[PDB]
Amino acid sequence: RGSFVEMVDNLRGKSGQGYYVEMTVGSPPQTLNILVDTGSSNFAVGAAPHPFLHRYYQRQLSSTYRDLRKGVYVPYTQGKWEGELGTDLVSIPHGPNVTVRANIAAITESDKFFINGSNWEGILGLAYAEIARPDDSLEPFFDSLVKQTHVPNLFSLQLCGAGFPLNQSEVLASVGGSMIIGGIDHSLYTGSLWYTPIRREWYYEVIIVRVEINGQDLKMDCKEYNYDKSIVDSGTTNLRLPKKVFEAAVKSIKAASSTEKFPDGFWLGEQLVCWQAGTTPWNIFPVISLYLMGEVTNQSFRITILPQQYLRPVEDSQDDCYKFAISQSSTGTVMGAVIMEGFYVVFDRARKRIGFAVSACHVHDEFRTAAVEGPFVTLDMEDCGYN
Ligand SMILES: CCCN(CCC)C(=O)c1cc(C)cc(C(=O)N[C@@H](Cc2cc(F)cc(F)c2)[C@H](O)[C@H]2CN(C(=O)c3ccccc3)CCN2)c1
Repeated sequence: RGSFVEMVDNLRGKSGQGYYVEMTVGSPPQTLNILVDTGSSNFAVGAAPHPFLHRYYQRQLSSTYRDLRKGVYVPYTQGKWEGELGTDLVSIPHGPNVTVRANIAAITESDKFFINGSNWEGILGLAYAEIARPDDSLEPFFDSLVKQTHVPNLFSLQLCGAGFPLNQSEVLASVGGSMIIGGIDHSLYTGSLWYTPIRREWYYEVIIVRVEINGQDLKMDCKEYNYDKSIVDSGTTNLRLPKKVFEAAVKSIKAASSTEKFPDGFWLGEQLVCWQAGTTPWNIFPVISLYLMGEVTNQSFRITILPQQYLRPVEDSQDDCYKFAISQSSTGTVMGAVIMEGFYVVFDRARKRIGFAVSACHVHDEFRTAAVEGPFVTLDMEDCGYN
């Protein structure tokens, strides 16, 4: 049974532009769409005009606004923003029926942060205080929510990829998934939930113990898979892999899909590939299994993703087109939005663990489905973690 009906279907968006939830800030409430980001820890909103924003937070209109008299600078891999710290009353209309006083970074300047047509005006960093900017004394939103209310210290995400392109009007009208705050809604998944420990509380860090491409072991020292860390990040589109793992994975994926030759630009994640309407050769592309450390000593489980997850639908014509949504990383493994689209992901902060189950909305075909299976006997899994 599904017990959180008020929060089911509260997300919109897509992997390439991010998934967002509606929130309100201030008194009277100012409605804004907010990017759900498990890869950062600041709550920040556009607070000044920007060409890609059609609304922004107006602090002078909020009776409950409190100025913290301090600036904040947040650089990300490519995008960045700077703003002014303050606090205000915050609510989530399709969330728990509570109002909390939270820190808000009012974005005054930004560069390649806001995305044209994404429909979001701010970001909700759901990770831990350790990585909050300027420092860990800036309480993240979720920490404030749990401290001020009876909301349990857990949230879960079901990101729903459509499996095809959504134009501007379609993406605004479509249900992009669910963020269940304080619980697990059992209607959002099939099979069982398997848990992996959160290695450390900064990013949502996990440990990958084995990798397979169509059942074939990538056969790398497991430390390579987590070099320098492995994280679950809804604020990044792609599955990102450490340089050496990416080189081994692409070589194996190419070998598995060898009946069709794709250009270098495709494997670099830059160029789209197209097939006549309905003819995408899903069967030629391999499944990818990531084995994760289990909660029981010497036990692991695996999550299996299809090309329907790692090939991101893009519009070109009546052709079905995609980009390869696996990228090289110099900052460790990133289980991005395309991977999370295959699963219902439980961020169980209370029990320092992350759960995975097959998503009720994952894209698949009549021959193969995503999977979450276990247990497997795995030795010396602690050695897989990088120091
Ligand atoms: C999601 C839509 C598509 N899209 C963005 C538009 C192309 C991408 O796929 C995309 C591609 C790449 C390459 C990177 C990122 C990215 O930086 N995402 C952040 C959120 C975000 C979402 C946005 F929409 C726009 C942003 F500017 C920022 C996460 O919080 C990171 C930030 N981190 C670091 O920078 C870091 C700090 C220290 C060390 C290493 C890394 C920590 C991990 N978590 C996103």
